[PDB]
Amino acid sequence: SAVRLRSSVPGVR
Amino acid sequence: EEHVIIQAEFYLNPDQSGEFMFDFDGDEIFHVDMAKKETVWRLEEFGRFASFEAQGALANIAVDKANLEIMTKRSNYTPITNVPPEVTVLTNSPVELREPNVLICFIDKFTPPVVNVTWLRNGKPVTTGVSETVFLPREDHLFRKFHYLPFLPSTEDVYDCRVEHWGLDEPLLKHWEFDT
Amino acid sequence: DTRPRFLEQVKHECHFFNGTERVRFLDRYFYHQEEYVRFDSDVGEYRAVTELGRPDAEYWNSQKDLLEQRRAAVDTYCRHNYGVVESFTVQRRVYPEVTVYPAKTQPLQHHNLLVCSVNGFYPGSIEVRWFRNGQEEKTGVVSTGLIQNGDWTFQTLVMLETVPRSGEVYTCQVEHPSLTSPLTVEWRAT
Ligand SMILES: *[C@@H]1O[C@H](CO)[C@@H](O[C@@H]2O[C@H](CO)[C@@H](O)[C@H](O)[C@H]2NC(C)=O)[C@H](O)[C@H]1NC(C)=O
Ligand SMILES: *[C@@H]1O[C@H](CO)[C@@H](O)[C@H](O)[C@H]1NC(C)=O
Ligand SMILES: *[C@@H]1O[C@H](CO)[C@@H](O)[C@H](O)[C@H]1NC(C)=O
Repeated sequence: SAVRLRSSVPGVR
Repeated sequence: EEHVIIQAEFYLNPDQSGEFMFDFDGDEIFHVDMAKKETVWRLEEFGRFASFEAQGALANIAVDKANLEIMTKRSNYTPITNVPPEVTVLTNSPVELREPNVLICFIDKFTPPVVNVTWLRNGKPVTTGVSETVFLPREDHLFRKFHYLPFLPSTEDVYDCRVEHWGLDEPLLKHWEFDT
Repeated sequence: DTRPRFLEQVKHECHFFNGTERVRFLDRYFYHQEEYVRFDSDVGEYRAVTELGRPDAEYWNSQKDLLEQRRAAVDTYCRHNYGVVESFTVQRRVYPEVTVYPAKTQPLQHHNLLVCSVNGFYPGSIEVRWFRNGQEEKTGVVSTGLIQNGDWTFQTLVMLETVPRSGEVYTCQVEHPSLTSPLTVEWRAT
C-alpha cells in the first residue's frame, strides 16, 4: 500500500 | 493524542540542501534520497508492507526552495541564528569485554541542519561499519541526528565522537571508554 | 564558512486520538524556527501565525480548490496513511532486555549503586521500579530518563543508591505494553 504525500503550496511572490 | 505522523521537509540556502521524511512519534519511517530519487525505509521491514513514490518528494522540495526565496526577501534577508548541539555518547547495550556492541552519538537541539561528525578510536578517525541518520525534526523546530559505530569492547581502546557545527567555537568531543 | 544561512521548513502533521476515531490535521510552514502560517483542520482555513505569513494566508484562502483539498486531508491523507503504516508502527511491540549490575558512586567506596539497564524496547512508555526484599524502594532512585536510540528502540537506566547487606535480594521490575505481566530481574549481594 502506498503512503500519500501532502503537497507544499507556492507562496505569494 | 495517541499518535502523530509528520511529513517534514526543509530547504536550506546557500547549501541548497533539501530533505523530505516521515516521522511517527519521533522515529523516522522513511526519508527520500534526493540525489538518487529513492525511498529509504528506516527499517528494511517497513518496505515490505508499504511503498512511497520518491518522485513526489522532489516536487515539494522545489516548492520549498521557491518559498524560501520568497520568505528570505519578506524577512529583509534576516538569517538563521546558529544553535549549537548538545552531544551525548552511549552504548546500545550494557558493555561486556569482547562482546559486540554499538556506540551511539546523539547530536541534539541544533540548527541549521549541517554538521560534521567523526568517530575517533585512540585519537584516530574510524569509518569501518559506521552509519548515520538524516536530520530529524524536533517539536521546537530544531534538529537532531544519530551516528553509530559497531565495536568490540576492550580495555585498550578509547572512543570519542567529534562534532563540528557553526554554532560551536571549537569542535565538541564526547568521550567513551570501558568502565572499571 | 561564515556565510549567512536561510531555512524553510514545512510540517504536514496528522494527530490521532482513539485510533482514527478523532483526527486533526495541521499544515505548518516555518522560516528558520518561526511558524508563519498554518492550516488547522479545526478551523478549515489558513491563518497567519505571524505577520510574515499574512500574504500567504490571504492568497491560499482565495483558492477554493486548495482549501477543499486541505479540508479533506484528515481522510485522504491522515486516515489513509495511518491505515498504510499502522501494522508496523502503531502495533509495533518490542520487549525490553533487562540487566542488573552493581556500580560505585565514588571510586574508593564499595559497590553502592545498583543499575537496572532496560534496553531495546518499543514503544517508549515504561515503568521501572526497585524492590529490596520484596518491599518497593522509592528513595535514592535516579534515572537517565527515556533515551531514544534512533532505530525504533529505546533504553533507560534506573539506578538505586543503596548499601547492600549480605543476604539481601534486590529486584528490578519492569512494566511495558509488550509485556503481559511484570518482568523482574534479581540481584543478590554479593
Ligand atoms: C564540515 O567540514 C567541511 C570540510 O570538508 C567544511 O567545508 C569547508 O569549510 C571551509 C571553512 O569555511 C571552507 O573554506 C570550504 O570551502 C568548505 N568546503 C570544503 C569542500 O572544504 C564545512 O564548513 C564543515 N561544516 C561544519 C558545519 O562545520
Ligand atoms: C522589512 O523591511 C520593511 C521595510 O522597512 C518592513 O516594512 C518590514 O516589516 C520588514 N520585515 C521584517 C520581517 O522585519
Ligand atoms: C474510541 O472509539 C471507539 C470506536 O472504535 C468508541 O466506541 C469509544 O467510545 C471511543 N473512546 C472514547 C473515549 O470515546
